[PDB]
Amino acid sequence: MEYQHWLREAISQLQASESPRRDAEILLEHVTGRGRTFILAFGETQLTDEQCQQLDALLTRRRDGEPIAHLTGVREFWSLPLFVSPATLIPRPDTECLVEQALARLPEQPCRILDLGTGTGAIALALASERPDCEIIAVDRMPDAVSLAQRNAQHLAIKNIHILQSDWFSALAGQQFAMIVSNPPYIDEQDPHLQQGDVRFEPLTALVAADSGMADIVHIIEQSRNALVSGGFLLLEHGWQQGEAVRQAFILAGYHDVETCRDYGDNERVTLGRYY
Amino acid sequence: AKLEALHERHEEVQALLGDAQTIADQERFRALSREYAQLSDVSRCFTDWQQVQQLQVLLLPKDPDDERNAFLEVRAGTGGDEAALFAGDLFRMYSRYAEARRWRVEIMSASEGEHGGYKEIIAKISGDGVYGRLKFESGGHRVQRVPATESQGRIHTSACTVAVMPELPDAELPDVNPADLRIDTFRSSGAGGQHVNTTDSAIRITHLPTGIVVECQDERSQHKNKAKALSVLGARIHAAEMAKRQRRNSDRNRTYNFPQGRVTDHRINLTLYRLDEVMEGKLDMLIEPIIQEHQADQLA
Ligand SMILES: Nc1ncnc2c1ncn2[C@@H]1O[C@H](CSCC[C@H](N)C(=O)O)[C@@H](O)[C@H]1O
Repeated sequence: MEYQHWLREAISQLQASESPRRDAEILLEHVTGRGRTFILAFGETQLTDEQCQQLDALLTRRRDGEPIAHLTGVREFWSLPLFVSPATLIPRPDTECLVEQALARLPEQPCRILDLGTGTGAIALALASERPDCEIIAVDRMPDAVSLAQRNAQHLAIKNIHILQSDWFSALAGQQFAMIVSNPPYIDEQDPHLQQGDVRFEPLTALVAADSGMADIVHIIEQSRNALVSGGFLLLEHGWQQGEAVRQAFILAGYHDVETCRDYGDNERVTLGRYY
Repeated sequence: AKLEALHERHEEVQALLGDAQTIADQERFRALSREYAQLSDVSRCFTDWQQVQQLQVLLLPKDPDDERNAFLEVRAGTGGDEAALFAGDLFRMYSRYAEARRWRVEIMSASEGEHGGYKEIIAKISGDGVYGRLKFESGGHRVQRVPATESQGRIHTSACTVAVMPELPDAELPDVNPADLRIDTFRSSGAGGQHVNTTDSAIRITHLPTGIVVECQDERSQHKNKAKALSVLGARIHAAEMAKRQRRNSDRNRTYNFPQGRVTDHRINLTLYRLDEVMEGKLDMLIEPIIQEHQADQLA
């Protein structure tokens, strides 16, 4: 069959998507290993049988809603290539913001950073990348997340990062970092989003927090205290609506210099405080 | 008796330079030495019109960005969804051409035709001597075809616009980005973060001052699209202090008529009965001429 043909076909039976052509083009690229432009400039190309069959399986999934990054297994974050899997979350663009705000605060002097619920290793990696003079430490509860994280770390060649498997701080028993970053689960067990989107195929282990999606964020700002160096920062990502909320637990818990930066979707994504 | 004035200056400067190049010298003997490598061809000729088709020395009107890589975008205008459809054709034609001579063509933003085309589409072509070779392609391109969405067979005139900026070493960019710019999101709205996950990220950047607008979207990291966008804003900026400079080859540049199969560069009164060829990637039976042409203009 023809690249141009397949693309035409798939896009059809893929209308329920928010980006059919793209979904299409990506898949076709993935299988054939030819870029977007090629596919566009040369739709006369035939597909070897395999390709057509391989393209087929992946397509069914995607009709059942399975995320694209789940099908191709990769995701870029901070211009850094991360392997992802339904073992954790697919690193989001807004999360890049957390990282941005955290890069400023970081002390001009080499230091140690902690990443709670690192997941794929997104945040931790991007940082240990920017600050090769700092020792970051990413921990995760699910044992599989720990591995994807280590797998990325290897593939990426970043060595000033260290992955562990604690439940928030258990394994950290006795350490204090300059800055503590964390995008924990902050979705309500029953937010209508869980209902729709690729987010149907993502784990609750990483999606749902308790107390109406606020359980973890708080338990962390609480814990974080006993682990931050003098005036070190603690910054968390949260839901678009948990703006004022998170701000308070931050003040109530006793955090100096509270603040709430906004991402490019002009939502409220990162809340950052300090401590003494 | 006028241009010879030039030679009797160069032949002079070369002689002058060929000397310093024989004294105890280090450092930037590079800049100076290189000049010699230049004044040498121009000089070797004058020293003959004197020692003697006297090949009119065309070695005088220098150029700049010519070799730099280039950004190229196709915009849809006049005509219904017909035009965006030709945005496609045009863009293929270029990429089909950029490949024939192994250039790196890479998209950085696309606008799916409301029915199968491109409102926008902007590639980043790469290879040596790019800009100085597609610049002329800037301007307006007009089609007169008989749409497949028509059977009565009457031709339909639609048109597209084409911008062909230059690739500035992003390692040269003027860090034109304090707070003097507004980085926005395509998402007409959204909850973002965890709640939703789309297959690709789209950024947008507006230059508060000059008001320039740039945007991008692909399956990659936001970090990348943005930074990618920063590079196009720059090329878009430098594309102002060039259009500032006042036959200086939308302004109908060409017209592509299929019932006739002809293509015509209004700009140089050249019409060729080779539309097939031009649509498949043969843009040299056109770029070449408008080139020698833009040449003679300079030879005055
Ligand atoms: N007690 C706990 N300790 C460590 N990680 C935990 C945890 N409870 C939940 N998590 C982790 O919380 C993460 C939420 S999603 C974090 C994703 C990450 N920012 C990215 O961009 O990929 C999941 O990886 C989940 O395994």
